[PDB]
Amino acid sequence: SAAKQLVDSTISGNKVVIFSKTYCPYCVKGKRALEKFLPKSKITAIELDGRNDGAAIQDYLLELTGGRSVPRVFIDGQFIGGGDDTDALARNGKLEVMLRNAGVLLEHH
Ligand SMILES: N[C@@H](CCC(=O)N[C@@H](CS)C(=O)NCC(=O)O)C(=O)O
Repeated sequence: SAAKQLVDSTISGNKVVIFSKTYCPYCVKGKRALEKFLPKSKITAIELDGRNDGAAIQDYLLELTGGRSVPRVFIDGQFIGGGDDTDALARNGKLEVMLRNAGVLLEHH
């Protein structure tokens, strides 16, 4: 399907992806967590309240990840969870490890 192809191609073609809705505070929280390490222009935020086929994309996200809710965050193709999860991973060091492994974050000393 178009929705499946969109999601698969997006997460395999972009290192940091957040499927989002503009109005959702969990999406905002996930974005702010990622922005501690990366600029906005390196975060691929797909707004499913803007896309006409947003519901179809959420349906595929249920198939791929186990849930439909936004956000759904992917690092180098790996689903890492929603907004609370992404914020927790930012705080606990694991997000940085994933971003460095993905080649989009340098060590800074
Ligand atoms: N605890 C979840 C909450 C996510 C959530 O429930 N988001 C709402 C929007 S505030 C949602 O997806 N609603 C259903 C929908 O938009 O389909 C997280 O951390 O991401």
